Amino acid sequence: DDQALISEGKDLYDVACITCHGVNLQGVEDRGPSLVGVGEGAVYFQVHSGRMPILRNEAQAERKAPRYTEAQTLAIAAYVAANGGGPGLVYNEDGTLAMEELRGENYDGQITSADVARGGDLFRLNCASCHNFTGRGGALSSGKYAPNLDAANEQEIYQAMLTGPQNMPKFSDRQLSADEKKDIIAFIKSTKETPSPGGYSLGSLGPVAEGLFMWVFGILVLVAAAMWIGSRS
Amino acid sequence: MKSSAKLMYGPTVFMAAMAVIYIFATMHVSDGGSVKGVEWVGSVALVLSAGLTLMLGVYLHFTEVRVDVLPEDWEEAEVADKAGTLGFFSPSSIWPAAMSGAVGFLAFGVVYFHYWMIAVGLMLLIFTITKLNLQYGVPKEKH
Amino acid sequence: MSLATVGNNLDSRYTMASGIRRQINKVFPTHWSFMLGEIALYSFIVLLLTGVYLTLFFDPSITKVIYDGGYLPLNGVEMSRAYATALDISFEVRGGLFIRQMHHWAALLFVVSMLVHMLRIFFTGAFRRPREANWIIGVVLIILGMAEGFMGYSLPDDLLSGVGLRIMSAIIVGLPIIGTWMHWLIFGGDFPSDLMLDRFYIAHVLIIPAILLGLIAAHLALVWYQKHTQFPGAGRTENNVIGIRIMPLFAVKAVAFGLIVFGFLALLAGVTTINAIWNLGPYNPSQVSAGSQPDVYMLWTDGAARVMPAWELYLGNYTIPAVFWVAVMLGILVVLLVTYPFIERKFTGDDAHHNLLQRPRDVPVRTSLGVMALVFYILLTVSGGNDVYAMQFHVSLNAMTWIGRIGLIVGPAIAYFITYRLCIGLQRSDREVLEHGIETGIIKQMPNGAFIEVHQPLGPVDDHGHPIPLPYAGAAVPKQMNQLGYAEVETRGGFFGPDPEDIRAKAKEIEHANHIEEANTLRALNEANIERDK
Amino acid sequence: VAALNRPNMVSVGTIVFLSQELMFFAGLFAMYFVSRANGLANGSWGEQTDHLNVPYALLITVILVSSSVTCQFGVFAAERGDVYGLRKWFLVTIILGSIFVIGQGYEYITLVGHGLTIQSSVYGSAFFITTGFHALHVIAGVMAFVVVLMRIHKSKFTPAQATAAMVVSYYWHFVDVVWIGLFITIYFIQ
Amino acid sequence: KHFVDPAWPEHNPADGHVVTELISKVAGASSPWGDDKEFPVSAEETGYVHPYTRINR
Amino acid sequence: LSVIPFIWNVFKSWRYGELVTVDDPWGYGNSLEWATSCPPPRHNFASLPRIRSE
Amino acid sequence: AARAVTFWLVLGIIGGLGFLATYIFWPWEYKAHGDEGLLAYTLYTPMLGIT
Ligand code: HEC
Ligand code: HEM
Ligand code: HEM
Repeated sequence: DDQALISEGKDLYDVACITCHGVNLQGVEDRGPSLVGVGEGAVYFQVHSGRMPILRNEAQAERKAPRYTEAQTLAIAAYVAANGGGPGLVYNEDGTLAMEELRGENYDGQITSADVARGGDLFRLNCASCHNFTGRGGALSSGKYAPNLDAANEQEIYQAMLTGPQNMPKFSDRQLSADEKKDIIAFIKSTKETPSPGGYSLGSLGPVAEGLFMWVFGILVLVAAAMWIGSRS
Repeated sequence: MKSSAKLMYGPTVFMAAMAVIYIFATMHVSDGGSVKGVEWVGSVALVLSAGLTLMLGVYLHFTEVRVDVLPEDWEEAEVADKAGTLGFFSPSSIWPAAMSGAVGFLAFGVVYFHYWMIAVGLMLLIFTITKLNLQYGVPKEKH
Repeated sequence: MSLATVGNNLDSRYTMASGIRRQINKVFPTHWSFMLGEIALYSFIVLLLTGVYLTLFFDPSITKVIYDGGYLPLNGVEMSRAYATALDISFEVRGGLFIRQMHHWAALLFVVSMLVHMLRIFFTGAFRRPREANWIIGVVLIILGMAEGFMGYSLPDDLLSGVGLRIMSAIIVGLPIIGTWMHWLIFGGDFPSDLMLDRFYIAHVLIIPAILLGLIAAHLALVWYQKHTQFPGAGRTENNVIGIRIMPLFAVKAVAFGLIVFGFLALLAGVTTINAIWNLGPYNPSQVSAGSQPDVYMLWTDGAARVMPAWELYLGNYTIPAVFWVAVMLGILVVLLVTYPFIERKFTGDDAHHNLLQRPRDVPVRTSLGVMALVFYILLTVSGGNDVYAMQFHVSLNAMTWIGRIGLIVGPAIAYFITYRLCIGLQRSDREVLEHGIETGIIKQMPNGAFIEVHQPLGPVDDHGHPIPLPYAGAAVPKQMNQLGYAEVETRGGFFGPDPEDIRAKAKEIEHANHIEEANTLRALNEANIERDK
Repeated sequence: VAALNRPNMVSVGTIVFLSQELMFFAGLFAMYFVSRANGLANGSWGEQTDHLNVPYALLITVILVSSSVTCQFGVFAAERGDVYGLRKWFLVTIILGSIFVIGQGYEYITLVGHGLTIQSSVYGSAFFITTGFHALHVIAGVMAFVVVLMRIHKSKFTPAQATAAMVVSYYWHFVDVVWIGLFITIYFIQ
Repeated sequence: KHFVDPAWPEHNPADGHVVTELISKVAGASSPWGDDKEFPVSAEETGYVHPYTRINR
Repeated sequence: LSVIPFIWNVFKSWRYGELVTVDDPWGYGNSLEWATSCPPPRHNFASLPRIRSE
Repeated sequence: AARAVTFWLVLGIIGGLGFLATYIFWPWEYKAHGDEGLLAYTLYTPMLGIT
């Protein structure tokens, strides 16, 4: 099954990626890195989230609407895997890519809150420095930034942790084991998918959003009330 | 407003004739170096361009059959004919600049697509437009 | 009724009849500016009461517990007793979250209300003699209000508060003789310390509230003693106040504006989340977030630390760190604000007993310096928040720091230039109206073809048929004809239909009669001022 | 003798503006019809177009034309100098316009409820852009009526306010006309 | 009969009309304060009160 | 480089240029704007000529 | 004028009664992400503060 999939992988690779990665994935001098040994997971992350192709050299690549569908993504990943392998996709017990089954070490049918606690402390330890407390993203040096984690599915999160896309450090499966990674996924999805008890969240950016809101519009409405109650002379 | 009401009939009829000619042409001529078949972009534009000019012309004519022999159109009018009030004109107003800034804020909001910027931009925009339209009718200070 | 008996019994003992008469008859001007300060006062009231409700649940202890409360996503997580009790306020107490958010929003409203009130005082010139004492008191208040609010949000010992506490301690230790000694004095040891949160708790709930309450009491007492300033206007002089008496028509408006601010706070406290501590986790010194700025009113002193170009001195066995210079800068910035009326005196060359306010257009230097300080403060603020700004609006983080650096020099100059020229243009428009009359906007063509705009004079007209210029008086000049009454409705009634015509005519007649009567009384009052001044 | 009858300058201005806006809607029409021309090859159009609800469309069309009728009764009241009749009919028009906005909103909510959005198909994108821009126009028209009511509440009813009411009526009539065009295109000519 | 705002100018419909969607008696826009007015007016008729005021020296 | 004299010429003529006395310094202005003052007044016309041709 | 004042007065009466009802009867205890009744818990503070 994979042997014929690799052919479509090659056909798609020849028509898009050579200009940056070479016919033999060796890379190009300043135009793109070598893809030997990156594996299925890096290709899946890069193509499925739509980061590749990169049509402009920049401080950082951008997520966008993907140029290929799922089957084409797996075909290109199979072709790249044939050149040296690498980290692999997390296949579930039936053979499909794992989605919604990575939400915690002890997932049954709903997010276990103990996993959420451990994953919250893990995310605060490692991930929250570049992203923020709830994964709303953050800034870096010279025009680079850490994206907001609301866009990615669970497989993309796992392969992001595994591969270290551009400036993200790698988190191998022996630094952060599968239980730790799945608890991190559980915490990310819990924070994403739970409404704030205290009303509208103001984006959860912290003091900046709350400040801007009050110190512009909250005081503006009260001076409007004062003008209603007072006089202009 | 007689001459300008009626001179608009040339452009509109020319555009309408070009629209029908073009629709028949692209739907029939199977020339090499091109593909047969009616194209809707362009034809729709031509018919509604004829529509714009026809709307202008017909409204102006429909109005002009009402008005009198204005001295600006009378070929031997004297300067004393138009003596009187010409009309009301705004002396000054800060609100055009304000609502330009409001539209700018809204446009920047849709650039980055921060939803709060879009909402605040629309609110600020209707506020500035309202302040523009009520400028010469705000009530006197109520004691 | 027995109310008379109560009043009799009171006054036969305390003899308050003379005094309370004098109190109720005091006159207060009615400008819209002149209740900005009340907003701050009302916010302070709310700050007190909601704070007192939060103290029945908060436990200011840095010693740990394994959490087992209602917030399931942190069961088993070892956390400080402060953080655990804040979580129990948020989740285990009915409506404690509502209250905690109201306390925080009240803090933000309090500080910004002080800021805008102070801006009014600065621009209108109300700080001048004899009232500069109220400036020296007031500036101290707006310092302490921030100092309190900072340590107020430091108490829960969450991850976002402890980093600010870390920053404060690390700034204190860097001072060039006594930094280590002052740190060990304040914190009782190295940071984090056992006695830290209890010293800050008592400083937050007892000390600084007591001082703020005393200073606010003195402030309001002084404002009441020497009566409120006023803007120049018809019949107004340096030796009188025109407005309304403190009751019935002013006290009820004060109550009503208190109600409005109170309810506004209760709305925005339930509808917008503020400081969602439950997803920050407890503090431990090894962890940090990308967006970890202090509260909004502290962002300026963050931004200073962001824009200082790392100049550090080494002297043998000693070193002055690079963060000493931001302390010097912020201290200079605070000194300038504290001592402003006297450096205004020394260059303005006057020491008069002003009671009438200056419109900000008429004092271009001071208002230009005020806008200059505003842009300086705003650049400090947004430089403090540039981590978020660069992430959201996609401007490079280095470019934001350099924008802050170079802007704190350049942007103030541009602000001064533009503000000065705009103020001069405003007062030029005022003079243009006062020497040519209002431009109605009605344009008429003469028999010669000349296009003329009929101008509507304010003062008398010379026999040539043109206004005689009036001297500018500092009071606002009307610039349009809708501000003289000429656009007021002639019809009377509600929606969907009119009043009967007899009621209509009689009501309009009484309305116009009153409109001329008030004009007559103000005109006679002004003529009496002229006679009494000679 | 009385003065000449001269053209109403503000009426010429608003008519020129509406003639301009007609070419704004020309672009959306062209995009929709190019989409339809592409789709009719595969027959996929004939499937996606079966998601729509034409009787609900007829009901909201009836509501909007009723809004137009009420608006012009208000205009007759205005030219007679009667402010209260103007207030009556313009408030009724505001109500009907708000009901049309709610009609389109509920249409969208149900449509995303049963499997049509912008991402679902080219039909989804064409349908929603074409109807949503007109929805924004209807919202702006209701806002214009409310601003007119502010004006005639605050100011004395002179000819300057009567022509303002007359001018906003032109915009609302243009909105009704372009709705009729859009309805005939999308629900009938489809 | 219908109500008429008394700010409305008087006219005879039998030989004309006051304003319509198409035509008006002005080249530009009508006065917000009424074309029937005749500006300027007297100082006291204006309703304005000019303040005399002085400041300390 | 060509625009340097243009910018300098506009800047200098605005602030110290030769003053214009007559209504039409070029002499033979045909259009109506050359009958009025230089600059015009606020409302463009202190008097309208008898207009009878182009 | 009497009608205009009494309208806001009755609005305040129903607002305060709605507050007491929401404070007393509205569900207020914590609900996890997967729990039924999460909607009520996530509207408890907003509803009571609104009214
Ligand atoms: C700064 C050194 C980082 C740390 C620590 C972590 N990540 Fe990150 N992440 C970082 C960058 C610069 C980027 C963008 C990469 C790119 O090529 O665009 C990312 C991206 C992710 C993503 C993808 C998000 C998306 O929208 O596709 C995920 C899911 C992600 N990162 C997760 C993640 C986790 C769970 C981390 C802790 C284990 C973590 N990252 C650390 C920078 C940094
Ligand atoms: C919590 C802090 C404060 C409170 C509660 C407060 C309260 C008040 C009140 C109610 C008034 C009278 C009404 C009004 O002017 O609007 C007033 C006036 C005044 N305020 Fe404040 N204020 C505070 C802070 C300040 C600050 C920060 C300054 C200046 C740095 C200041 C200086 C003054 C002065 C000088 C007056 C009198 C001016 C005049 O009489 O016109 N106050 N204050
Ligand atoms: C009687 C006076 C006061 C008391 C008793 C009091 C009490 C408290 C307590 C116990 C806390 C921590 C518990 C919690 O997080 O809910 C707190 C937090 C806070 N206080 Fe106060 N306070 C008082 C006055 C003030 C003042 C005057 C200000 C502002 C100048 C202020 C600003 C804050 C802020 C911003 C917080 C953080 C709120 C949060 O993080 O949820 N407080 N207060």
